[PDB]
Amino acid sequence: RRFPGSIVVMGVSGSGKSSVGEAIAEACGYPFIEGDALHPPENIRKMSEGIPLTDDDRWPWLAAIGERLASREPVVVSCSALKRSYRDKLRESAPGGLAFVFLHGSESVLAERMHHRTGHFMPSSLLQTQLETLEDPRGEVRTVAVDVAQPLAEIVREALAGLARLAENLYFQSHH
Amino acid sequence: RRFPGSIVVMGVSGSGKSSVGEAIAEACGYPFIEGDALHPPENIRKMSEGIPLTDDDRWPWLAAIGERLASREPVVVSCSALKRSYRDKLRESAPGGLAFVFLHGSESVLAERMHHRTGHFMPSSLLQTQLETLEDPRGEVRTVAVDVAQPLAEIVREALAGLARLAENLYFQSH
Repeated sequence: RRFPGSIVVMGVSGSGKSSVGEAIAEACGYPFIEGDALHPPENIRKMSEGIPLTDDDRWPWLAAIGERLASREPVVVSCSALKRSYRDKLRESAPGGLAFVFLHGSESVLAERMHHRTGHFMPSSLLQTQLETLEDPRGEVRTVAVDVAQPLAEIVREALAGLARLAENLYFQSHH
Repeated sequence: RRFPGSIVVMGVSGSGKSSVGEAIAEACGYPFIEGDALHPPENIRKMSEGIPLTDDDRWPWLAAIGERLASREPVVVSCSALKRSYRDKLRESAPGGLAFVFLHGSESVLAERMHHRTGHFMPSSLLQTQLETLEDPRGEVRTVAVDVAQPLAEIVREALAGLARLAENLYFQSH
């Protein structure tokens, strides 16, 4: 099928949210929005310096993410959405209608993939902090988890299959 | 004495361009533009990952910086402007009317300043690559250099004193 609602592709920095998010969006005929582009100036400066963001820094960004997810027509947005707080809020912007695709891997695989993809290693401090901040979403509602230690085309096919199952469940409750 | 034109506060990441840029803007009654806010989505993702930007990545951003500098009314914009290529292009947006405030310091002073300010150390690799990319602007036209190993209020006063000198020189070539 095809999930009848907005999709957030989450996961730590460097996990591939934008690549996966764009492929998902194209496959579903939905527009893709890169979450990074909605950070206020202050946040970008910190990221530019390689300094971690605080909860306070994120909230106005998450608010802007939430507003995009609230549109009528479905949208696919890349957003790390590391904490449970962040995801629960985002869900309120589209109650019972928001799906999350969780891209995940160990520090080693994540680091290797970035180097294998850009020729550069992400600073170890950045990646570890992301991982310590990450609160595993598995178990939470309408969440599809996909490991990244596989071809990109496989990661996308699997994310879409997971979304198709979520769609199946909706078409079921909607028709008792 | 205000410099009659736009001002770019340059220098590597963490040098304090935004703090100084905002102070200068207030002092001159000019609006301040945070250069970082004009990076296209692709650039922000790389910075978020702690990955350096390439020359190709920067030009779209530099074009947007140039467009803001081109307005008729003077603006103060924070922009690292590390290479001479970048600065020369930005000058073209405001022919003979652009001033640069170069904030600089050694790697250790820069690193400690950031820790002292945010409780965090900038990743060493990021700071080293910035400094490696930095092409010293001293000697280029209408450029005021200021070392950061001193109080912020002193950095600002000195930047403005330097801009006042540039203004004085224009007021001379003009009359």
